[PDB]
Amino acid sequence: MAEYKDNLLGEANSFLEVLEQVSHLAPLDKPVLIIGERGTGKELIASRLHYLSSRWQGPFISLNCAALNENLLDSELFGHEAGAFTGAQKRHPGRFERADGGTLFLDELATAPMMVQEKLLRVIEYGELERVGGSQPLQVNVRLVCATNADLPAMVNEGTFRADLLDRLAFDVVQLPPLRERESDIMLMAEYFAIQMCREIKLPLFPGFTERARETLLNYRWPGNIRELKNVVERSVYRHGTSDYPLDDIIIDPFKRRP
DNA sequence: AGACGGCTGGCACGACTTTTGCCAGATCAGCCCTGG
Ligand SMILES: Nc1ncnc2c1ncn2[C@@H]1O[C@H](COP(=O)(O)OP(=O)(O)O)[C@@H](O)[C@H]1O
Repeated sequence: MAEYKDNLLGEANSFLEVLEQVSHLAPLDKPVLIIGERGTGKELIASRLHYLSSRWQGPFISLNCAALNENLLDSELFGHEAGAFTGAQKRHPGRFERADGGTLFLDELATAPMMVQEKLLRVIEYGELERVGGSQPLQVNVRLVCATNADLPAMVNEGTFRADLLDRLAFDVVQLPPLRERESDIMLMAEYFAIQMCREIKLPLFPGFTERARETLLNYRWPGNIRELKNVVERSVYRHGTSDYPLDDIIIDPFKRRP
């Protein structure tokens, strides 16, 4: 293991609590699930669970759920023996078999085709899956790790998620807290971000914030979570222009009329 | 002398031949290293 200084700021305790939980599960072997609001740093957390385990070496496949072809996934997952079907001429490695020793990270697990929810089924349990047209079975020691943003309990009843394919993906959820909740955290990430954008309009230095911005932001409920401060804060800098004086007003929304 | 019929050959269009272009891989057996 190591440290891997990853740009993931904000004390707020809620962050400390999830990090403690996330850090504690780093040496595990059981699949975890991250439930959080869209754009709450879920990506960071996925990636936390690997570069912190006892295999910071293994591979690390992205595995989008809606990124799959679907018609031809029966070989995009396990993958195949060269010559299994017309056209085949070289063995191809399934994502799972890619990811042996490493860990898979299904982005947006909620949005997934029904067919893909069943196929996966046995790749998770035990570790038996043979390539399409394959002559023998094998093993896979790829720890599973995925995170969503849409709630899954409702989905299980709704039938969009197999009632049975739920006990088996999640052994633990790391459920991140909402932006508004952290409220300490505001200020800080703001400021880190300002200077962020400051590097890149070629400018010397960011004068700061007026009280007027203190109020604007804090009053604002942030329903876009981490990006709201970024999209909102970085956008303000463009409007701010000259660095001689500190900015006081930042618009909440790009949408609607300007006069 | 002018029109009609015959002849040949160029060109076109399907039905059909033929000619060129691929590029390993996995699997099995003997020998060397090591455990019993
Ligand atoms: N704790 C944090 N502090 C500062 N910025 C963050 C934090 N977590 C995420 N971000 C930034 O905000 C964006 C939110 O998107 P992302 O992290 O992908 O969330 P999700 O994966 O849930 O969609 C990211 O691009 C990331 O750079």
